[PDB]
Amino acid sequence: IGDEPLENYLDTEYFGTIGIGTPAQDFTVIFDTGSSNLWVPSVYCSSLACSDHNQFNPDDSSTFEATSQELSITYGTGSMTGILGYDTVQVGGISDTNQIFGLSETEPGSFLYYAPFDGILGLAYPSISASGATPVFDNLWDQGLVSQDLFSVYLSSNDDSGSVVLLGGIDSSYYTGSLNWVPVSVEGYWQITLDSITMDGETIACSGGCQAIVDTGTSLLTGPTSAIANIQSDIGASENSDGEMVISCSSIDSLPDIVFTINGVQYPLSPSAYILQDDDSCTSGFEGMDVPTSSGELWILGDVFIRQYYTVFDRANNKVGLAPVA
Amino acid sequence: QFLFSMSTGPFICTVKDNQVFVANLPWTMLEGDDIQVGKEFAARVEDCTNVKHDMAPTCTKPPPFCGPQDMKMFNFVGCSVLGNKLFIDQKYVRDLTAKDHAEVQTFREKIAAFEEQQENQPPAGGLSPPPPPSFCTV
Repeated sequence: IGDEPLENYLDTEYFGTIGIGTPAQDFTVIFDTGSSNLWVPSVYCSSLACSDHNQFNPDDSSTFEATSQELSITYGTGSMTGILGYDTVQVGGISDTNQIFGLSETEPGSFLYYAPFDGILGLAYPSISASGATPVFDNLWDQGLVSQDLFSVYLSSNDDSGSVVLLGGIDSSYYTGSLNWVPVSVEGYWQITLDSITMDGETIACSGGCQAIVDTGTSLLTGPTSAIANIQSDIGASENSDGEMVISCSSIDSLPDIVFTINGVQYPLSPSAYILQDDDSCTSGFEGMDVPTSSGELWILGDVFIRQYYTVFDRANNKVGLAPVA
Repeated sequence: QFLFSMSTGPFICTVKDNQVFVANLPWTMLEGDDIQVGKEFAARVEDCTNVKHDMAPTCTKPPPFCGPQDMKMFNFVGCSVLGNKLFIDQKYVRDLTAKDHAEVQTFREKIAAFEEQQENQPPAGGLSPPPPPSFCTV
């Protein structure tokens, strides 16, 4: 119990259901460990994506509390604007009272219009929360609604069901062996240090180490462009004049397990994981994009990675636990 | 992934042990003639929130030590600017110079161009998220 079931949309997005207001208005939101804010479309929104998604109506809630505090948030793939407000939020079988969240005014782009989810529930550290809004999880812990100051995440594969986020707890059943604890190098995103990225003992990228974040909100395993370029060349992934990274669907069954070394423990990612096989047309699972930070060039370990291991986010001792998916 | 934000007040203001917090950032410490006033405002907020369920400033009545109710706040990763103050790791560092401001405008300019690209893809010699302003680090 205390779990939040998540749907798997084409192994590209994982979202669960939450209720807001009294009585509850439901919305589907990505449980994004790559950010810290909670927001959903509202009757005040004017963007396209809002014409076809659930919209929060403050007047239908006997518990809502308005504010005139507006904010604008920008992510790696998009941005949004809104107004903050307070209400009770139903998530993971818990009743999160006095939770601040955003009622969107805009959220441009076709991506959102075609997206199968309504909003975003940020699971990262408060320091990266727009206008310092109290993140849902910090609110759960502050009001004693969770047994332990941590949460676990399991992401299904091959469009399967069963995906879930366990709030305030860890569940053995979802993993084999024991959890390897990794210290958080920088508190904001769930950041850790990547020792090395090497296949066949050969350092293909991130030499001498690099910074990385664990983000459920990202689908692919991205890394700085200059480095990813090699990655493609080192696996046989080529680009066509259509954009997509075309690569042999055969390579899957004959390539080396690219291994991410974290705190002295190797985490192998077979080409049967970093290769996106939709049809008889296969594509790479790596994406080039420079994400500059004061901590350097960031690498994002998305679902392509999380899918392989049950990940525990421990806010009690600031650590990330990892172990192969059961 | 979160990259940046900008927002306008009225920012939540709270006083604990004489320390003023705005947007959860240490804004200033109260001394002498404002210690009681601070306690008073803290009690006011409690009443507005828990009883009247009113968050507007008309109930709240935040005093001047809460900073201008119309100031801006920008959030970068591991770095933020509230009003004229710079905060690294949620800690006051100094007041923004005209150089720091210029750096903020530049950043806003690049983030604007980047979001345009991001939310309109049907990157190919494209744009990457801009780097955080220099003041955000040492």
